[PDB]
Amino acid sequence: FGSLKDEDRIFTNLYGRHDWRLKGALRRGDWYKTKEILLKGPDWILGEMKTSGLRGRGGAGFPTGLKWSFMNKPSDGRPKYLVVNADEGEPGTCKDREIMRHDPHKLVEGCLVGGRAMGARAAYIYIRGEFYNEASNLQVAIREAYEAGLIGKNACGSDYDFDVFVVRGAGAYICGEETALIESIEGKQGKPRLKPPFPADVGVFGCPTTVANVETVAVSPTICRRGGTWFAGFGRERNSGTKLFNISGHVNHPCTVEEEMSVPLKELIEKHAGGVTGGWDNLLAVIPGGSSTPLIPKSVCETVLMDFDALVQAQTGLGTAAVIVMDRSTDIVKAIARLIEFYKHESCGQCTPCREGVDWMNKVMARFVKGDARPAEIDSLWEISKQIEGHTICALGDGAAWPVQGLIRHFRPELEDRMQRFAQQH
Amino acid sequence: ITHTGQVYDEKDYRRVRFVDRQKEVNENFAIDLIAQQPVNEVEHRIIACDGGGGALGHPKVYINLDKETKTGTCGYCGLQFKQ
Amino acid sequence: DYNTYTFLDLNLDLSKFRLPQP
Amino acid sequence: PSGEERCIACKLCEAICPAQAITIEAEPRADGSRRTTRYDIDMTKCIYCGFCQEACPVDAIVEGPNFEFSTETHEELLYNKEKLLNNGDKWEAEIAANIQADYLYR
Amino acid sequence: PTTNPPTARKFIWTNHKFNVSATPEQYVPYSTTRKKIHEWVPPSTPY
Amino acid sequence: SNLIEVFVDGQSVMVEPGTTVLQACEKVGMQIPRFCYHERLSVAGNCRMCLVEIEKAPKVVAACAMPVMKGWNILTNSEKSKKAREGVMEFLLANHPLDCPICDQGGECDLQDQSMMFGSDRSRFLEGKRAVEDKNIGPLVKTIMTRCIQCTRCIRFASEIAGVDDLGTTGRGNDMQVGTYIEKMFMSELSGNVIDICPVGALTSKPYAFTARPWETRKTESIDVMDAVGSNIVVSTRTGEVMRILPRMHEDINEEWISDKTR
Amino acid sequence: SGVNNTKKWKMEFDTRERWENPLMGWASTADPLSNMVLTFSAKEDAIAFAEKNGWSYDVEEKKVPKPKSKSYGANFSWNK
Amino acid sequence: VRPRSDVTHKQLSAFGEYVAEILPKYVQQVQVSCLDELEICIHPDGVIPTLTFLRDHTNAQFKSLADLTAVDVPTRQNRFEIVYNLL
Amino acid sequence: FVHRDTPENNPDTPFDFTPENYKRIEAIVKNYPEGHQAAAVLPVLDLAQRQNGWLPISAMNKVAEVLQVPPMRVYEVATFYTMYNRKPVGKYHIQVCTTTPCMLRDSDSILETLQRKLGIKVGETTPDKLFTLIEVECLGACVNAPMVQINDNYYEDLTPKDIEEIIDELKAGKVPKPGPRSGRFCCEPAGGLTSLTEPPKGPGFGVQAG
Ligand SMILES: Cc1cc2nc3c(=O)[nH]c(=O)nc-3n(C[C@H](O)[C@H](O)[C@H](O)COP(=O)(O)O)c2cc1C
Ligand code: SF4
Ligand code: SF4
Ligand code: SF4
Ligand code: FES
Ligand code: FES
Ligand SMILES: [Zn+2]
Repeated sequence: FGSLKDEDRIFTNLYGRHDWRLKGALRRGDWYKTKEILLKGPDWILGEMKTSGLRGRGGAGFPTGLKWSFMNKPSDGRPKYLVVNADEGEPGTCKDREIMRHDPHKLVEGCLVGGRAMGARAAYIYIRGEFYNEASNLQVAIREAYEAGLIGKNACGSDYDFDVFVVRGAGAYICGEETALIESIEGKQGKPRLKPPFPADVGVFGCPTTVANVETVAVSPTICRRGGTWFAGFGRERNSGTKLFNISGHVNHPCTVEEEMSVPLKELIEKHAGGVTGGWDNLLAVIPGGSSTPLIPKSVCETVLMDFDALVQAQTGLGTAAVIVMDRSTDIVKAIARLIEFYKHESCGQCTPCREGVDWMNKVMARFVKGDARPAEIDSLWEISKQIEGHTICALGDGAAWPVQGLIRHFRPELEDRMQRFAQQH
Repeated sequence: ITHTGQVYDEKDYRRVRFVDRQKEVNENFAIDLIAQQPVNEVEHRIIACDGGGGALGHPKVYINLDKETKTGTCGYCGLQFKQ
Repeated sequence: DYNTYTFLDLNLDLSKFRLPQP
Repeated sequence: PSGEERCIACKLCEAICPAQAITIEAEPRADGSRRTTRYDIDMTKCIYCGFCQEACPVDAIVEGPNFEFSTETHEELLYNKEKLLNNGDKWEAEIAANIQADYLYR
Repeated sequence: PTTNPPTARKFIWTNHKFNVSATPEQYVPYSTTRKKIHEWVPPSTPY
Repeated sequence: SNLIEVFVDGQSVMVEPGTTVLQACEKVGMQIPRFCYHERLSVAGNCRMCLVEIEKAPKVVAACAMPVMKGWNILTNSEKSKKAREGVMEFLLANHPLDCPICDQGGECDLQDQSMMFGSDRSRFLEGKRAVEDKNIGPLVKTIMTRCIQCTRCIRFASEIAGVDDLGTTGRGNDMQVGTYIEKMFMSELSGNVIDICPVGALTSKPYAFTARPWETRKTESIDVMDAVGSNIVVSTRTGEVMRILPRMHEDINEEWISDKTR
Repeated sequence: SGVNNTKKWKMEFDTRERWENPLMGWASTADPLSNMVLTFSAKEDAIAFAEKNGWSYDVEEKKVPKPKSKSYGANFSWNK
Repeated sequence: VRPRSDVTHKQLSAFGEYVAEILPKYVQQVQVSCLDELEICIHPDGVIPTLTFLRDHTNAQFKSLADLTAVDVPTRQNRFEIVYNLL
Repeated sequence: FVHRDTPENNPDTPFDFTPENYKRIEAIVKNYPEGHQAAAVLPVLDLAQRQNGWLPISAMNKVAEVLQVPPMRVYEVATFYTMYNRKPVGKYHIQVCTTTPCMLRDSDSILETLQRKLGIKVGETTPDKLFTLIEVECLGACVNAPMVQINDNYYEDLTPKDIEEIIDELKAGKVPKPGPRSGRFCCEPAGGLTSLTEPPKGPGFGVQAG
């Protein structure tokens, strides 16, 4: 439904307004039951995650509990590890920039709460290098915490020993990928690996590893504190909890606000954030989960709401839940065209289908904006799109195909007219 | 003599073949004729040499004129292009 | 306001806290 | 037109000749270009199928219009690169007109 | 040819010849490839 | 023991646990079209030209890199696994420079044939192609690298079979060029093998640049005499003079490789 | 990397003189059985052809690539 | 892709069985190609008998011999494969 | 992506970490597991850039030695990621975000403003080498859509004029109040908090027993 209470919200420091430093955090009481929780043991913590129903919170929303659980298997003499990706690259995502900058601590105890759940020896946080200032904030926060003894040996009074590190990203969206974050951490080129050697099995430095969206790590301590039920109650069925929503582009007050997941879309922009610029009638389309997810046109939108189950019914992905809105004042053919330009300037090129395919769609898309290309080419790009969708080594090729598929699926008449417009003036 | 320096030695007997006959050779040698054509100063990093005449020419190929020092040469025409 | 070495130098300061290596 | 012989010694004219007539051996010319050191069409072996005309990518080897090349001696009929290149220079104007007329069809 | 003159390409002949077969100008076939197995020439200096 | 039974199109082959999907097809006798996978080189998964369709599975799997699992049926020739090849070959060819009558790996191309056998008959890439500046990697290997399908077998061999660790990928996107960042020649023995191992004719042999074309070469199997390892080799002779000596596989002596001296 | 030409056994006669031709430089051969390579499906059948036709034979055992263990995980080994 | 009628692949198939049944002493294999062509295979001793039945049987009159040929599979013990095509 | 040795950009340019920098490099190595120094390539390479913006081929070579990694590896990392300059770069090095979110909120205007403000075209740098204009991709901070990253700072939610003001500040003086120069605090609802209006909660609240 929606309308989460501020009291039941998780990052009270969102929008700042409270010292992102420890003191403000102590008034927040973020480090309240940390020793106790870890004392409970890895299993109990992971269990709470399952009860929570917390899905990914990052890109694909895999059940968090089960995922983390995959490394709750006995150590084989290799130190297990925690990797917390804070790349936050998906266009439209400033979701994570908040927790890191505004509430660094929540993530610090998220790390150790999560750490004992997987029995990780240590956690490395890969904040995108672009955010240099952001990094300045977290290690100040990390430094505070150890000074306190909250982390490190004798973590918060626990025999558990966990060390948290921050790693510099270098302006790559793909670094974000789970197998590629690792390789950047490993120091090689940021190129994803194949899934058959799964991340838990082969870890960073060949030591079991797990990767979580920073939001996913951050909520785990509060969910254990509030209990899985409290959390699981807010969401709809499988889709559960309240996910932060970042609305950017063609909305009166673009902002990131956390609301009950499964909140109706027509409502999200209506209640928080602000009204669609030019009236709700001025809504050509919206991309619910960021650039990777397909945009949904206005008639479908209010009907549907923001939860992953509802969106997959709608053929779109909740993803990072970044709402980008396009008024009737925008050349979508060019809007999506720059996202394909966003992906040609960024895919690693390791795999044949993404390398040439994304460049091929970029060339066709640029011609489509001009209208130089003939109408028959439009379904040609359909077929190029699915060749890339199922054949890619990672998901980015998955992601490049979806916006192209959305433009053809709902805005096929407009592209034909741009086709027609150029043919007429000759 | 010929394009490839094919010159029967002073003692070879195939020279008997040329006795009382003309050893056919062509004055117009390609190695030289291509040189005359000047380097085309294109203003795009990659240009294409369709071979001149499209279907009546050679398979289309794109040349990278990025190397500032050297000039791109179509593996087909031999035509050279520089940026 | 932060300096170009804030991240690195701060980290070095944290080295002492950093738990022993693997 | 510049004056560079069209053949680039891909040697598939040799591959598709039905009679084994064309013999080609090549080496990189000093310019660095690919060219044929020896191109020998044995016309007595050739059965004038016209596939070589078909096969060439640069269309360097063409079936020229002249049919009157009867020769007193058998050796004259064997043709090396210099005779064919000379044959090409002599009939280039008509060959160009003929290819001009029929290329749309091909 | 008068009405639509042909294309001139600065290699094409200006004097075209008839059958030169009985006349000395005739093609005499020859291999145009250079030597393949060069040989060790004996040292001219007496050992 | 240690013998899973996997079905390749219902042939119930049995393989040691660990065998890849491509390997399972090999023992039945089927051959997954493959680029970037060499038996004695690490699996990389770069090309994704080997996508096959295990039965009852949503997506197609990477043959060369997927540990086979019990029960799986490979469906190598499934309508799907043919679209998964008819559509990859579309991409490799799209940025490819068509100078096949320059590429002396004319008949020795694992990309035309895998295109003539497993790919489509036409093209839809009405857009423009790319071009990559060539490199003088050495005096033996001619790298006309605008041909490269970024299959990373060179970077592997140059690191795994030979310990050169010089060749590497540089950049991202469609201008990832696999050439030495600074122009340092690839000087090492075992160097010429890159020619034989690059299925594309991007980098090929400079001495044997354009002297021949493979269908003509008569191939006689003989023994290396330059060194005492006695590596097996095939001497390719045309009209009676040797044109090339390339390795032929001997498990024990030279397993598909030969020295820079003896070729 | 295709292996479809390493399947059937072939028996090939010994190579003989290939002298250069004086007039055109074409290769010339005096051995009739040179270009003949017969293809036989199995080693036993090929040996039979040599015996009844009276040609001497020296069979070479097929050498097939030995199984090689590969797994993408290895390349990311803690210590290789 | 060529048009194929299965009427023939059925008619010819049946006939094959008919011939086989009538001449079981010699017919070893009887197949119909995907090209709708029947190819009874007979032991060499059945040359006279199988042909005669086809030349003079009301339900199978095969009056003219289109061709007699012999492929040579050197691998095959019996080198030649005499093939008789009848109409 | 090819380093054709040039007198300026080639190893004749000697590179060596200042004594202090080497100390920093050591800590960086400590974070990673022992026996895995190679993992510190990115961090160390960055430090080199901090030392010298150009990050010349010589620098790349030094990084390799310091981390005992093959030289090529350093090259791959440098030529793969984008935050590494691999050339000389302007003192200010402004980067303008032009992904669809920003563009939808009129990013193009900002770029145009800069082009003439700077007098230099994108992909190019000012004569004084004070400012280098680059059309970079999503830099995060999308909510404050109109946004650009001058050097390390993130100036956000900027209207064309604002930048001119900022650029002037950069041109004369320093530290031009880096951050969103609009009333909105960070990424809050511009008009008014749609939530988080009430005071934050307290320790132990609604906590399940233990
Ligand atoms: C191209 C690409 C970019 C990605 N970028 C991010 C990112 O910036 N942040 C993130 O949390 N996950 C990102 N992901 C998803 C991660 O690979 C991984 O699935 C996710 O971080 C797992 O976290 P979760 O378990 O919390 O969902 C990306 C995936 C792909 C294919
Ligand atoms: S003639 Fe045409 S085909 Fe024969 S080689 Fe020269 S170019 Fe290739
Ligand atoms: S590699 Fe050489 S041969 Fe194989 S396709 Fe590309 S060009 Fe033609
Ligand atoms: S060079 Fe040959 S091997 Fe190295 S990548 Fe390009 S293609 Fe694959
Ligand atoms: S062979 Fe399967 S990935 Fe290239
Ligand atoms: S697109 Fe400019 S901030 Fe993400
Ligand atoms: Zn040309």
